[PDB]
Amino acid sequence: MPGREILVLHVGQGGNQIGYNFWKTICEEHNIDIRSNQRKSVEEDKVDYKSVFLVEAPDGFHPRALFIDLEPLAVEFLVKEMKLGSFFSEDLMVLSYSGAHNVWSIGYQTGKKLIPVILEKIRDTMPETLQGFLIIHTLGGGTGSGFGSLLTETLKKEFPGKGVLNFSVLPSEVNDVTLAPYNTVLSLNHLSRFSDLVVLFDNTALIRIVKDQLNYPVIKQFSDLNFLIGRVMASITASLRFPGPLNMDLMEMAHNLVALPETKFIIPSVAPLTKEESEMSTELDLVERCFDPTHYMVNCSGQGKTISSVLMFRGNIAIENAFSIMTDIKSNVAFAPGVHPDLGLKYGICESAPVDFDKEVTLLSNNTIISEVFNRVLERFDSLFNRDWYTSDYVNAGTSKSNLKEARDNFDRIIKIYKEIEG
Ligand SMILES: Nc1nc2c(ncn2[C@@H]2O[C@H](COP(=O)(O)OP(=O)(O)OP(=O)(O)O)[C@@H](O)[C@H]2O)c(=O)[nH]1
Ligand SMILES: [K+]
Ligand SMILES: [Mg+2]
Repeated sequence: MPGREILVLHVGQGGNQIGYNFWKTICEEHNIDIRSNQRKSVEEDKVDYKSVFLVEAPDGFHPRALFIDLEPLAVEFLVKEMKLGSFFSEDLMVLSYSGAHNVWSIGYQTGKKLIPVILEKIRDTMPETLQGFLIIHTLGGGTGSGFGSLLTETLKKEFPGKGVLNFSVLPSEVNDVTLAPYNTVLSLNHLSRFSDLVVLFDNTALIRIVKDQLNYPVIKQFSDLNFLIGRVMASITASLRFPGPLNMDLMEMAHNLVALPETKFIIPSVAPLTKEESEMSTELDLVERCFDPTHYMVNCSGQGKTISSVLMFRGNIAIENAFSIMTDIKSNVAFAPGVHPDLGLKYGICESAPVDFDKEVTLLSNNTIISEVFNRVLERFDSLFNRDWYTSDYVNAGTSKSNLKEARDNFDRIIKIYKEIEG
C-alpha cells in the first residue's frame, strides 16, 4: 500500500559517509544484499514494509536517497572502497567539482546552483505519498552545514505538509575545524526556522561510546563511528518497516517531542551496544542506560532535565515490563519542573530486533541540557566574532557580519527558551 515513504538526502563528506552505515543497516535488516540489490533469500524474507526506505524495481532494490556534495572525492572514494557502485548509483549523485572550503556561506550559495537538478530528481522519483525527508549532514564543515541548511529551507518551502527531519553532527569538544562555530550557529539558526526535528550527535560522545561501551581497540575509519548514527536512524523507524504492537511515524514522534515550537533539538541514545548484553539485560536496565549521559550521543555534563522523550522498544520485549517500569523512570530520571508525573513518555514497540540482538531500546530526548551544549557553541562563536576573525570569506559569499550577528542572537534566544523551561 502506497504511503509512508521517506527520501534521505546525504550532504557533504560526513553526511555521505554516514550514509554508507545507514543503508548497510537498512539492507541487512530487510535481508537485502547491498552489493547485488537482491533479497538474500525468499525463505528468510520477513513480513515487512521495504518501501519506507527502499525502491523495488524489477532488477532489485535501490535506496530512496540522493548523494550530494560540492566536491567529488568523499563520495567516489567511499563508493569504490565499500563497493557500492550498483546501490549508490550515478543517477542518485549530485556532485560538483570544488568544495565549500569549510565556509557555510559558500556551501549555501554554491548549492543554489544545484537546487534545480535536485528538485527535478525528487519530483521525478518520489511517490505522491512521500511522507517527508531526512537530511544527513555535519554542521562543522561548509557543504553539509550550508548546503544542508539550504536544502532544509528549500524542501520545507517546496513541500509543505511533508516532514523535514535533520540528523546533524555537531563538532567535537575541541573543534577540529576552527570555522565550526560560525558554521554551526548559521546551521542551527536555519534549522530552527525550517526543520521539524533536529536529531543531534557529536564525535566526542561517539568516540567515547565506541571506546567505552564497545571497547573497540582502534577506530581506523569513520565507519567504526557512524554505525551508531545508522543504528539510531534505523531503530526509530523500525515500527514503520516491521510488525509490532505499537507503531509510530516521523511526525508522530516530533509531535510528542516538541513542547514549544522552538524546542526541536533532540539528543539520541541507544542500549545495549553489543549482542552479548542484549541477551543479559532487562527492559529496565536498558532504559536506565539510555537515560545515562554515558550513552547520550551528544557530549553532556549530566542528565539535564528531560522535557519529553520517545522510547522505541525493539525485539523480544516484555510489554508488562515496558509499562511497569514507567513509574521507575519518572521517579529516577530528572524531568523538567513543569512535566506532570504521568507524562513525558512516548512508546513505540516493534517485534523486529536489530541484527543479532535479542532486544534494544532507543531514546530520543528533548532535554534542557542542550542549552549547555549550545552555550558552549555560542561562547566559541563569540570568541571569534568579537575579534572579527575568519569573517572575510563569509562576507565575500553573501553572509554579512550583520547576518552573522542576527543568526547568533536568534540562536541565543533558543538557548534561553530551553534554560527557562529548565527552571
Ligand atoms: N561522525 C562523523 N563526523 C564526520 C564525518 N566526516 C566528517 N566529519 C566531521 O565533520 C566536520 C567536517 O565536515 P565535513 O563533512 O568534512 O565537511 P563538508 O560538508 O564535506 O563541507 P566542505 O568539505 O567544507 O565543503 C568535522 O567536525 C569532522 O570531524 C563522518 O563521516 N562521521
Ligand atoms: K573538507
Ligand atoms: Mg568536504
